Amino acid sequence: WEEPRLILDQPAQHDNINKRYEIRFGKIYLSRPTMTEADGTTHAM
Amino acid sequence: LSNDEVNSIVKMKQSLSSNTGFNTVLKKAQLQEELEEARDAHDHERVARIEAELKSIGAES
Amino acid sequence: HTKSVYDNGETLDISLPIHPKSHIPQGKQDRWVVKLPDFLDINAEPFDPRPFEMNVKTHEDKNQELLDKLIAVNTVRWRYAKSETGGIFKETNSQIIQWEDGTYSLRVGSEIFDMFTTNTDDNYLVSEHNEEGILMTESTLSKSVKLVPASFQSTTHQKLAKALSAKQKKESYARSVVTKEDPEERQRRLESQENERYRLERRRKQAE
Amino acid sequence: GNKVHIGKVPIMLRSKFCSLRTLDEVDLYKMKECPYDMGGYFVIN
Repeated sequence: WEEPRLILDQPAQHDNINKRYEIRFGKIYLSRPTMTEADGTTHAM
Repeated sequence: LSNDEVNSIVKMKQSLSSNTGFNTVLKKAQLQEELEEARDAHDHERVARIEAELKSIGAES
Repeated sequence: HTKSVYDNGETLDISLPIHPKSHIPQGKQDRWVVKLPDFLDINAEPFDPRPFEMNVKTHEDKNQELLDKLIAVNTVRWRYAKSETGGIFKETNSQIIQWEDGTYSLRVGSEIFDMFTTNTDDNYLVSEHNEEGILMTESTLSKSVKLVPASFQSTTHQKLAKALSAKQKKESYARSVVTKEDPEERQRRLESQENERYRLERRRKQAE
Repeated sequence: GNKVHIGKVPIMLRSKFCSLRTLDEVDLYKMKECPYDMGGYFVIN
């Protein structure tokens, strides 16, 4: 959350259309350690 | 045998598996992880069922 | 001799409307500025028991609920009291007590908060006249007064201590979750689809 | 926009997110873990 926003903007004239593309960072989800084998199966480690 | 065949046989024997100490410990650990996940989601209904299941499975010697 | 800059003499014939005062200070136009603590609140509105009872809010957060209860019970209020002779009088639940040492204390109900006075010079109170854009002085703020709980055993102090002690105990931001599959599966499958549509797009563009 | 996977953080043993925080004394033997082990270290490779 120290830097919670990535912002891109674009004044499209190609009709002035100022488009802002912004992505926000939300919660953090943690899990117990897990092992993913080569075959694809995942299990607790 | 192939890897997929080994996984299928292991799942079949797990279905046949009545009990195994290693598997019981793994199941209890998975239940504890699910319980903490339910706790973090403030689900007071699932957590009761998980606690009851953990109490039933536990009580080792 | 710093000569006066302004000598034009231009004068404004502005007349200000002034209203009579319900009270007039005697002997000194002195007032005390008092900072409002968080545990003390002012309710200038007349006390209406029915809306107050119907608007009491209950929250899951125990600390917030306790703080709201403390500030509500400690809030300075007033209400109209019907006199036994049939008249109406203004009745308040707050009083000011001066002890033998000369110190002053603000009292709400059974709660007593001491006053700490520091003398301040060149501090005055003014009345704002926004429609004319001028400021009219009112009186002088000689002393700044701080409100302090009387003792540790005071219920207000204990409630504040409980609220602040249990407020900093709750701290858990990350939420746990259970992984059922490979966390990298989405990336690889979407990369495969993107490469497939890259090949299709390249073929289409070469055929276009 | 949902739970996007950003990386894997190594887990300190016997900490709150370790699998050995639970498991009592008996199961600690079945997992081939010494009950005298105190944790406080990571396992990298």
